[PDB]
Parts: sequence; structure tokens; C-alpha cells
Amino acid sequence: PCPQDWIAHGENCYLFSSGSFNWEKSQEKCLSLDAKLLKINSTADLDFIQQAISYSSFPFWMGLSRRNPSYPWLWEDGSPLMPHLFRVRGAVSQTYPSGTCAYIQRGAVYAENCILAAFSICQKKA
Repeated sequence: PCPQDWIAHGENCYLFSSGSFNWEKSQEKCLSLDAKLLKINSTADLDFIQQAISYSSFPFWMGLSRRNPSYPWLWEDGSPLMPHLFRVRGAVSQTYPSGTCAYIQRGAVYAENCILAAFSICQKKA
């Protein structure tokens, strides 16, 4: 029973943000909706999301981040990235003043400087 404009999968509801902003604003935008940025915990999650994106070439922030390459990638809640899901491609090895953040684009996952603008996906429980 997902709210108005949200998409159901598993326990959760999913929203494609209407705006494209940096990671920090995107995070605050999901929190504003009593939601959080996407957290992919399974292969099913990954393919649901890959499908929902419908061959958009836009980038879509998820809730995965780290402040420099000497920290593990963690979801917003502090949980780790589960191992058999995706490789994080992109700018994995530079250090940016506001951290490195993961997004999904063309079905693959990439790391970039958190101040760059992207669409995002929020989630909350149904």
C-alpha cells in the first residue's frame, strides 16, 4: 500500500526525486519525506531498481558513501555494503572535501564527489 507517487517492492516504497541536487541536499530531501536514500541490500533490490530506471541515462544518488578511500563504503544507517551485489566504479580513489558518494547510472554503480548534482531515489517502509 505505497503512498501516492511511490513504487512498491518488497517491504518498501520507492520514490524518484523530482529534483537533481548534491548528495547532501538529496539526503535532506528524502528525510523531509520521512524517507532515506536508497539502500540496496540484495540482488532483487538491484534489479528492481535497474528496471524502474527504465533506461534513463541520468545519474541517481543512493545512500552509500564514505569520506575518503581509507573508510569502507557504508549505507546512511552505518551498515556495510553486502558483498555480492555490485562493484563501485568511478572515482573511488580521490579524496574530496565533502566525501565520495555512490550513484547508479546506465545500471552500473559509480563513485563521485558528493557536491555534484544528480537525481536520487528515496525509500521508506510500506
